[PDB]
Amino acid sequence: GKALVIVESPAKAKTINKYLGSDYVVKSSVGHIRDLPTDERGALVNRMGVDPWHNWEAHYEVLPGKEKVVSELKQLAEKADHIYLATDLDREGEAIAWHLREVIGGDDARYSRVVFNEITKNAIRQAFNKPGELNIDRVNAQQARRFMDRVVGYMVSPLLWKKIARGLSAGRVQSVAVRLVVEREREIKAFVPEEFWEVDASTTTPSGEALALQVTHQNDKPFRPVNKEQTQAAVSLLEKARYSVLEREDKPTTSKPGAPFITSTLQQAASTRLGFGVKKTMMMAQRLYEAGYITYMRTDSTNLSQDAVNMVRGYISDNFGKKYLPESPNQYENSQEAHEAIRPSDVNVMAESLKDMEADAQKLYQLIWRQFVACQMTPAKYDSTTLTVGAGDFRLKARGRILRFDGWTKVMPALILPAVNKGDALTLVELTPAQHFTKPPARFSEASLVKELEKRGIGRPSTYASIISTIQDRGYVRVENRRFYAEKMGEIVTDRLEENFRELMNYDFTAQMENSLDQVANHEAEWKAVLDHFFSDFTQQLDKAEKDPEEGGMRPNQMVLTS
Ligand SMILES: Cc1cn([C@H]2C[C@H](O)[C@@H](COP(=O)(O)O)O2)c(=O)[nH]c1=O
Ligand SMILES: Cc1cn([C@H]2C[C@H](O)[C@@H](COP(=O)(O)O)O2)c(=O)[nH]c1=O
Ligand SMILES: Cc1cn([C@H]2C[C@H](O)[C@@H](COP(=O)(O)O)O2)c(=O)[nH]c1=O
Repeated sequence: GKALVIVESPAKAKTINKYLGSDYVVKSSVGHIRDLPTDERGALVNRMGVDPWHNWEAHYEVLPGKEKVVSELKQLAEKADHIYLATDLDREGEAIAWHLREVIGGDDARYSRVVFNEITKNAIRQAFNKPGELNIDRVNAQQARRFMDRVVGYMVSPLLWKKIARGLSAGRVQSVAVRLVVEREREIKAFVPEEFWEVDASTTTPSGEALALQVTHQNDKPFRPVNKEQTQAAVSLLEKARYSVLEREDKPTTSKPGAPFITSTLQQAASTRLGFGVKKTMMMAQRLYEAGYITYMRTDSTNLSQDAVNMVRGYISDNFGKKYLPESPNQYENSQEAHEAIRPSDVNVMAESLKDMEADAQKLYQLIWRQFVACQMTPAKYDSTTLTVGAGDFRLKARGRILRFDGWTKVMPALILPAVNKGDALTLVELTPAQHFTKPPARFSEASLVKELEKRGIGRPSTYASIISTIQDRGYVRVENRRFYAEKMGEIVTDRLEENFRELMNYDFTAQMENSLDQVANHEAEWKAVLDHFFSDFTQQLDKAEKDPEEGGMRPNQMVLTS
């Protein structure tokens, strides 16, 4: 007579309830109900909860206090015809659905796995309209990841306690992430600032208009004196030279809006524009999502549904007008790549209209809403001017720009050279030398590290945040003034791992393991075979590391005296 639906949080249960008829009964497991504990060694296998030596047999256990929840689901599941696992759409979500089906038990046919990337009326109806089945491959991909992380963490760390210090930790991806910071910390430590000069000139057009120029070439070669003498010498020539205009290339340019956000880009924009850290951004993104205000916050897809594009184009026509609406929609699909960007669930809901959301949560929505609306508006137009000037053997230039049509920038908050013809004489009024110095590489920010992680194909929309968090409370790196700093212990452990766990620390291999995980999720590889391969390369590394250093083993945090 009735159906039972299960979600992972009360917040998600409340929102989805508003869209499910009387035939359905929503219930939230209130978190993960079951999971792992909080050549061979029964002692090690028990602590890990997985057995690399008996074809990866696992020992999952119902989490503390959640035993009341199981019974809550159990008895509830019997007074129902069908059971719907409406956990989030990601692999982690697929595995949580699995654990739910396992615990409650029952014929596999009593279960369905619904997928949706936003909690709205029409998204909920279609999700339960054409329900799906649990996908064991995605579940196996998720456990594969969980098993190798456990292996690395529980088997490397003990070597580190013995070789380096007690309490240390090792992380499959985390240690690779720390490597990037350590390398960046070193580049900076060895950087040598270099001196170079620049010369500016103030002139007067024939009218009397002021014109500022920068010296670009001398003898047709790029101008860049490296000291104080060279500049004065150049300055001394520029003082007697006759200045004249020799081209006014007036060219029309445009700026295009960015694509709708994906996990990584949201984090960077939120951090750079709103000063939000990765943890903060993802926690608020989640609440907006579970509140039904935005699409799933874990994605690497910039695709937008026809419906979403139709609703926003409508908003653009009504609120901005025809000159802001492109002829055809901007397209940034099918079987693969069938997800969506982070966009509001209803373009007609303004940040100021969010009910149960805090100030910064509304601000994040605004940033998301603006990016979304802008991505579907026309480009902005400018008329760029470039004045090249000649003076003796020198060449100087001045650039200028005038806005002609705001286009997409209209939905963003509210925010020029004189007239001269080729051949006009400019009067020199003043010359101004300026000394500068090459700066060192920028320090990673929480988000810009994720950015670097993404381009190296190391992270994953659903792991970036955890990766940033997990490497901070361990003494390897620290964030000071919102920037990363490598700690001495971070370098100590990093050099050790690169020396005795090369494959594990290699970027390409780490990015490759993500591909391998995708092949599992796509039934192109079998999770256990993939795990056996990983363990094989791992233990060979580990066995070598545990040996005395005189036999090539890991270096202890030594430093001995004359004796
Ligand atoms: C939890 C998790 C999710 N995902 C995601 C992001 C997307 O929502 C989806 C990709 O779809 P797929 O698993 O069918 O290939 O799963 C990963 O790729 N790795 C993970 O570890
Ligand atoms: C040091 C610092 C930088 N920022 C910046 C400067 C950049 O605009 C942005 C991150 O820059 P990045 O992508 O080059 O790493 O955030 C802050 O917002 N707060 C800070 O405390
Ligand atoms: C993408 C984009 C965002 N912004 C933003 C994001 C911030 O929410 C906003 C500054 O905050 P404000 O609107 O509250 O004054 O500016 C731009 O100014 N230009 C852009 O091109």
